[PDB]
This record gives sequence, C-alpha cells and structure tokens, in this order.
Amino acid sequence: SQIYEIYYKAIFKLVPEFRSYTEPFARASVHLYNECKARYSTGLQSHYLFSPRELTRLVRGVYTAINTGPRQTLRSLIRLWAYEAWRIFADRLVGVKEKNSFEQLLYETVDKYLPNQDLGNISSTSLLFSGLLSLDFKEVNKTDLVNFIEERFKTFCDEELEVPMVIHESMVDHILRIDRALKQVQGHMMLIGASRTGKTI
Amino acid sequence: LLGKFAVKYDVNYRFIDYLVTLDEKMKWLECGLDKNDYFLENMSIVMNSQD
Amino acid sequence: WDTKTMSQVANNMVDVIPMEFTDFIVPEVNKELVFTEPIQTIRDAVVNIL
Amino acid sequence: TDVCSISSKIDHLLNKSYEALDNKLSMFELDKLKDLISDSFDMASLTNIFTCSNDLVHILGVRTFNKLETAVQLAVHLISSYRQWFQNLDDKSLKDVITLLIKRSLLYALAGDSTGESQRAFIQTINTYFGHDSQELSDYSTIVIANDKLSFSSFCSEIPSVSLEAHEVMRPDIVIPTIDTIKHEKIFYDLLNSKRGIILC
Ligand SMILES: N#Cc1c(C2(c3ccc(Cl)cc3)CC2)nn2c(O)c(Oc3cccc(Br)c3)cnc12
Repeated sequence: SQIYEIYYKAIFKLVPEFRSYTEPFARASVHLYNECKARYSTGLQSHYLFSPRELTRLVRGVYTAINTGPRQTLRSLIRLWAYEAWRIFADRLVGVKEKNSFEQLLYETVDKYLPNQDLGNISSTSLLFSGLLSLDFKEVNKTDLVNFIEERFKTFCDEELEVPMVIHESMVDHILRIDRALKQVQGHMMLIGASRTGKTI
Repeated sequence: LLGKFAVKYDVNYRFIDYLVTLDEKMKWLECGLDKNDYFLENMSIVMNSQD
Repeated sequence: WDTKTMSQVANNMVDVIPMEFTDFIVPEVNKELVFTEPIQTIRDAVVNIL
Repeated sequence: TDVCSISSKIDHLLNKSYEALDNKLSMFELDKLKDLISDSFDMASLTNIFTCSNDLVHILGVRTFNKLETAVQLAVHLISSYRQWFQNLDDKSLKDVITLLIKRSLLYALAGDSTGESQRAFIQTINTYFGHDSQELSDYSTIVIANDKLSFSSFCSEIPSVSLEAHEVMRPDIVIPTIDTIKHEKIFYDLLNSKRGIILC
C-alpha cells in the first residue's frame, strides 16, 4: 500500500486535482489483489497464480490509458480503472460463475473505497474502451466499432483471401483485447481456447 | 426436437431415398460398393460433400 | 462459444436464405416456453433446433 | 560421521581467513584483532545457539555443520572492513562493535532462511545467550559512519524520499526505497563482498 501510494501519486501528477484519491486507489488495489489471490486459488486451475506483478502491469496500463487519453472525470477514471482490472485479473478465469463472482468482487471493492454516483454496468462487454476509431484512447460506442470492423474486415478479405466470417460481439471484444496486447511495448499474447474459433484469423 | 417445435416433416423420410437418385445408386455398385445400407449412406456423404 | 454467440451467428447465416410462408409456425409458440431464444419465426425455431 | 568438531572447524575457518587478511594488516593491529575475535567468537553460548537452531523451520534444510562458512566469512569480512577506524578506539567500544557484528552475522547465517518472525524471535535468543553487557542486537539496528571516523550510529529507517516523475512509472529499473529492501540490498551486497555464492529462494 505504501509503494503503490507512491505510484498513484506519481501518475496522478498528470491529473493533479485527483491526487487525494491516491490512497484509496492503492488500498483498493491491494484489497482486490488479496481477495483475488484468496478466492481464485490454484486448486481450480493451475494457471491461477497472482504475484504483485499483477499490480505493476496495472499501474503501467493505467498510466498509458491516462497518457494517451482525453480529459478525464472521476467517472472516467473509475471506468478506466475497472477496464484495467478486468484485463489484468479476469481474462485468465474460466467459468461464468467465476467472472460473475469477479463482478461482485469489483462492485464491493469500489463501494468500499470509491463511492461515486455514476457507475453503471461494469460488465466486460459494457465498457469498450478503444483507441481505434478515435485518435485518443477512450470509451467508444459498440455500434460504431461494429460498423468499422465490418467495413475494414470486408476490405481485408477483399484485399487478401476469401474467408466467410460473421461479426459477433465476442469477436469484437477479443479484437479489442488483442489490440491492447499488440500496442504494448513488450506485449506477448497467449490465446487459449477451442478449435474453429477464429484465433488465427 | 422437430416435433417439439413447429417444424413438421415427412414421417416416412429416408435419407438414402431422399438424397440419392437411382442412377448414382447403381453407378456406385457397378464400381463395386457393397450392398449394405450403412455403406450406401456413407458413400452418399462422401460424394455429396463440396469443399 | 456460448449459446448467445451461436444464436447470433446462426441467425446471420440463416437470414439470407428465402423462407416460404408456412401457416402452422405460429400456434406452437404458446406451448413449450423452454426459454432458449426470443420467440419469433422459423428463423429462431431453426436456430434453437440446431 | 563428521570428521571434526564444530569448534575445530570454526578454528580452521578463522585461520583460513587469517591467511588472506593477516599479510595486508600491520602486526600491531593484526594480533589484537585476531585474538579479539578468536576468544569472543569461541564462547559456549554460541554452541547453545546451534543446539537452538535445529528446531527452526529452515528452507532447503542445509545442516548446521555446513553453515559455518557463511558465519565465519561474513564475520571476518565485516570486522576487517572497519580496520581503518578501529585503530583509535578504546577497548570497551571496540568490544561492543565486535560483539554486535558477530551477533548480526550469526543471525543471518542461521536464520536468513527463516520467515521473518522466526528471526525476530531468534534475536531474543541471541541477545540472551550472549552476556547482557555485550551490545544488544535489534532487527532494525544498522551501523552508519556518522560525522568523523569512529562515531558510528546504530540507526534505522534512514529512508530517502523519491520524487518520481510520471513517465518513470515505466522505467523497469525503478524500485521504491523500503526498509525491507534496504536491508536486503545491504546484506546481499555484504554476502557478495565476502565472495560467497548466494541462492535467493
Ligand atoms: N472460416 C473460418 C474459421 C472458422 C469457422 C468460423 C468461425 C467464426 C466465424 Cl465468424 C466464421 C467461421 C468455420 C468455423 N474457425 N476458424 C479458426 O478458428 C481459425 O483460426 C484457427 C485455426 C486453427 C486452429 C485454431 Br485453435 C484457430 C481460422 N479460421 C476459422
């Protein structure tokens, strides 16, 4: 909590009015981590390991999100922070009950530490922060992403080969995750899942 | 499941008789396919697949 | 793939194909209520069956 | 069985390090130092301590007979590092410093593989089997050359305050100056300077 209080103060030098909130963010960060580490143990799946490095990826991601973003409000800061928390902690989870319990954990943590008035659904598919359509990284609207991906993917198939694929909401979510991976400085991705489900394309 | 929904069907449907015309049906046996219906269905599946 | 994703993909593929009107497809809706897709037409009936 | 006594192995190690250090040091300093270590270091209470080691939860489980090298080399290196200061001291202050260093080296030779609480509990034993006149050992205690040569201060928590710029959040070489890290970096570099191999489990 002390180390990360320093980190939050450093990164909130970009948004100085919100410096006071650096303590609850750090406390929220470690609290979430501890309960995550507690409730999703290695006994469910052998890849459920959680080090303090999960929090350091977090603050660097939050930094990047702020660095390349627009003017924030506190509602935006919380949304962004939720997005980061999702893409760190919950992408490894299998089981819809685990993701649902992760949602419940997130709501509890924020209620405990950041009690603000305009948070809406925090579902993984309800907070599509993007940097594709707009020059700066911000939460964009699902319809416009859909239409953009449709036209671009059509263009890609016309320019390259003939594969018939129909856009669906999971596909656009995973597109955004891969984009988040590939734009990092040293982002290596691993895509676990079934066959016949679009990974390689 | 079909009768569970509004999808009615031919009650007397037979896949072989539905899909395979008699000429192809004979043509295979001239080529030497065994006259066992399980084989007839299999041969229909393999020749009828496109791509 | 989840049920919703399968339903969306199936509906998209099914939509292009022409579908002749069939009088009996409506009264069935009332009955079962398995709740596996919004009640509609043949298109959803086919999707649920698949 | 083991071929030698624990005591004789200690004596051998002492003489072994003396082989290196004695030629560089001037005889007048040398003799006073080497008996000043031999007699104090050879007391019975240390043996009492060894018998009190075997019930502590060591990681990796190296037997006490195979740990004397670390104790002796680190002790002799440490003592020999202050030779330029020691020359002016009274006997009382010199004995005090010698004791405190030997206690600290014994501590980390025997309990550095223990999980913290064990070490603070073990400090009590070390402070108990040595004589109460001899300088008390505390986990936070560090010795700093204050003002002129020989005014050593046994202080703790001299933490510098880091003024991170925002972008330095993603300097991978960065770290926060914390007491734990300070003492680990300290002891690490001391062990390195003794030319012994290390395993950071
Ligand atoms: N056409 C196609 C295609 C498909 C299907 C498809 C899926 C979604 C949509 Cl919208 C349309 C079609 C046809 C069922 N899946 N699929 C992949 O999974 C691909 O990547 C691989 C490849 C090998 C192993 C692995 Br594991 C991943 C690459 N292409 C495809």
